[PDB]
Amino acid sequence: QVQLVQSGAEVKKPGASVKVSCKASGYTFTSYAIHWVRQAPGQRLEWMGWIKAGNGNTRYSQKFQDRVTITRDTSTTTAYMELSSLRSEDTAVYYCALLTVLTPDDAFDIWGQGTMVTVSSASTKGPSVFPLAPSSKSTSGGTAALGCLVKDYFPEPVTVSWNSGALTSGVHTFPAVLQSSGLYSLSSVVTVPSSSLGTQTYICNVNHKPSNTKVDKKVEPK
Amino acid sequence: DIVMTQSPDSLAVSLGERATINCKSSQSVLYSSNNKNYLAWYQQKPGQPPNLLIYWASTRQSGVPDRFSGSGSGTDFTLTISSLQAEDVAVYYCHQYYSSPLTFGGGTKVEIKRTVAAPSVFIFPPSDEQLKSGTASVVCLLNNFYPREAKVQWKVDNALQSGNSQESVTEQDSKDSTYSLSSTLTLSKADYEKHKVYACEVTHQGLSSPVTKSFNRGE
Amino acid sequence: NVDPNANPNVD
Repeated sequence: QVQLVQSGAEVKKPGASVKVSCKASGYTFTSYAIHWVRQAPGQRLEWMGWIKAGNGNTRYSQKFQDRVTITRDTSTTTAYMELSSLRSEDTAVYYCALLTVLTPDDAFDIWGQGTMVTVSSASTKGPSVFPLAPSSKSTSGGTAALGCLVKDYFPEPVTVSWNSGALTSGVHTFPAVLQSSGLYSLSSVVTVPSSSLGTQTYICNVNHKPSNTKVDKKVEPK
Repeated sequence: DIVMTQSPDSLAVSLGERATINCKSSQSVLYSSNNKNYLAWYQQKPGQPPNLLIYWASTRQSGVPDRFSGSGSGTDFTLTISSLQAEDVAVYYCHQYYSSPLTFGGGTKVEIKRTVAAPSVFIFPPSDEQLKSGTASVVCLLNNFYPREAKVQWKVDNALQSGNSQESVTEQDSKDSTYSLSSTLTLSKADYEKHKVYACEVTHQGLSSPVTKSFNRGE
Repeated sequence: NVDPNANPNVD
């Protein structure tokens, strides 16, 4: 029950500002300092700053002093990070974390799930979702493959779940590819018993927050 | 800034074998007053946030398996996984909290070497729905293979295709240590309707000859 | 010379 829940992925134009939230829960909020760390794609973790959730004092990295502001709302047990004058280079995953609460008895370290922020001039586009239906050409040796093709969206990320999260085993959601059009595309697939295609129901749940798009697609045989 | 440098950037070792990761810091992170190294090790499994493994250079976080251990002092530190398990697929980062700003190493990606496994191959014709939109995507799925190297060629009516397909490979699976791969051939509807036979041909170390899955458009 | 305010969560 101790956890940090961050706000959802966002897209912004260069020069704009973004504000990410970190809802804390399960411990006494004012006791510990909340840090903000960013992870640029294919790169290391970059510390941005921390705020003491009690007295609200802050410390920022010199790399980000100019244009980061870290605040906290004691009544809602929430911490916020605002990055302004955004540039395309600021495209990254932003994490809030209780980094290394080190005491004699315990060590306590908790991270939020991350918030992907894309800074781009390109237009936002929600995906088209198509079934990858099981048939004789995707069934072999008692196993059937099926999936959903999530085509032509921008920016990342799309999240894919199956059966509202009840189906996770055997699921492969592939890394997106960049199409020549500048839009992304991916597939999510799952292998299941071919014998149970007649009795089981498979629904891919696709969510693209930047375009506020949500699609549930039932994937049926043939 | 205390710069953190990890070595190697990547390593592959077999299941059950020892994996060692190195980290060097610009300055010493050993505090003379309490003789403690202000250094931690984090694990980041695919798609998940970092997870604390070691702190004070050599103290295991509660719940971390005993096979993870940390050693070193001053500027030189090591993370050792004594017997690598499938679930240890991750990027590992060293971290210093001796001075501001806090800094992290560049990360080391750990791959598991398991037994050779040939891919299962599946193919999906375009959906009737996508054909209405005017495009045809043909998806070839290569499931649960190891090692990662695999070659996929497309043939339309036995003619080798070039320049109309894209591939994507998964991260290594945390349970069976395999990869999967998708190759998608994209045509216009009008181009799709010019040909009958669509085929995906797969080459992999675990196969003695190529495996082909194919379908006739309209069946 | 440790900086105690690098991470106030470290005792």
